[PDB]
Amino acid sequence: TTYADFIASGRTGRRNAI
Amino acid sequence: KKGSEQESVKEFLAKAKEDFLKKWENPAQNTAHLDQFERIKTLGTGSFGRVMLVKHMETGNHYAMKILDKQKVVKLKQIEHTLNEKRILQAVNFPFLVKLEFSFKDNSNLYMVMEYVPGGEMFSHLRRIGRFSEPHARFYAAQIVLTFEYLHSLDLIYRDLKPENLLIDQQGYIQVTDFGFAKRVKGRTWTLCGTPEYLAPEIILSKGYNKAVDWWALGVLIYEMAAGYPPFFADQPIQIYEKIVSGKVRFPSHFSSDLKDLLRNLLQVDLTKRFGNLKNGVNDIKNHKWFATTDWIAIYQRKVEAPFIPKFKGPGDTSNFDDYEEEEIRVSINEKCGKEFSEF
Ligand SMILES: CCn1c(-c2nonc2N)nc2c(C#CC(C)(C)O)nc(OC[C@H](N)Cc3ccccc3)cc21
Repeated sequence: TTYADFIASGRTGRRNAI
Repeated sequence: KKGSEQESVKEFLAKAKEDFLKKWENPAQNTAHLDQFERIKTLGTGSFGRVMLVKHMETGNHYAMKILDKQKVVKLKQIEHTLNEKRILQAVNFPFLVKLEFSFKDNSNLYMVMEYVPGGEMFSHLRRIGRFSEPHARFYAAQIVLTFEYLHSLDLIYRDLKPENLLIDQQGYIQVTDFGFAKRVKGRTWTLCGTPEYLAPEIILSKGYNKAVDWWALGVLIYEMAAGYPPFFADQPIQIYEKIVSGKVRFPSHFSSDLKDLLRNLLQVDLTKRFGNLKNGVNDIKNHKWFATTDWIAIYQRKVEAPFIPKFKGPGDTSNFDDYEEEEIRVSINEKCGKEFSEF
């Protein structure tokens, strides 16, 4: 599932532009 | 079937520009000093500074204070952005924007003192709850649409829409924060900036962009709020950009037909076909089926009951924010970057 792929990528946390 | 409420909105936006231009022309400077505030705790961190919970000592009022290291702002090429941020913040006035209360600078740092929103970021609530229902997502979306309508009428581009930058207040309403990439732009601008997941194709293709990138980002936000994850993600940013520019989006099966249609029009790679950027402008978004139940005036007036109110534990509570290790704020004996931050 896509949601599972999203969890698997360590980019679920707060994302900073800079 | 009455549209004299659009005549009133036109008149509202005309008054809003008049007030903006007065403050834009004659901005505020050094409205406070660092010794008037009690530093309590770090609320957030960044590459060129940090945000702190603070207490105005004479009054007792809690505020957020963004502290920017001038040397690091110069190093990371954010000088113009920092100047944009302050000048825009001091000139704007809208229900769903965080207010700048004070600004000042010293030898080492720039300081912006602003409204504290203890409810914390939408991001944390979304990640915990998993995803929001469509009515819940629509409630927040409606506030962002009205905020972009206001900002765009003043020729401002926001360029950093994401759950991280939307705070939830005591009434459950949005407070848009982080004006770091906000810019006043008539016509085009060229800076590559923002968060990969939320970048419009124009920005990635390095071609020159306008207000329309905000409406693209709204699509990404509405998708992520309703799905629990964003439409374009991958292990690394470069793979995210490939997906963004491809013109391919997959929707969860639970997304309504109306939601899918709105998002197809917002996540339109061709900018001449993107909702918000057509001849009817924002009204294409406002008149869409998905917003059929939205009372736009009631939302602006804050008369709609919020679907979610965060747990209130006092005006100085920070339980909705992560914890950060605490470094002392050192002000140098020598003035740093005096010329670069002269108009701050
Ligand atoms: C801690 C969450 N937070 C709050 C806030 N939380 O509760 N009440 C609030 N107002 N305000 C924030 C602002 C802002 C702003 C203005 C001045 C209004 O544009 N910027 C953030 O981040 C900026 C940047 N993305 C990373 C950063 C951070 C620090 C240095 C350098 C870079 C975070 C913010």
